[PDB]
Amino acid sequence: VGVCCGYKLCHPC
Repeated sequence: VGVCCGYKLCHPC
């Protein structure tokens, strides 16, 4: 999943 910081949930979402 990697870093999912580009929506709202900046984590691996």
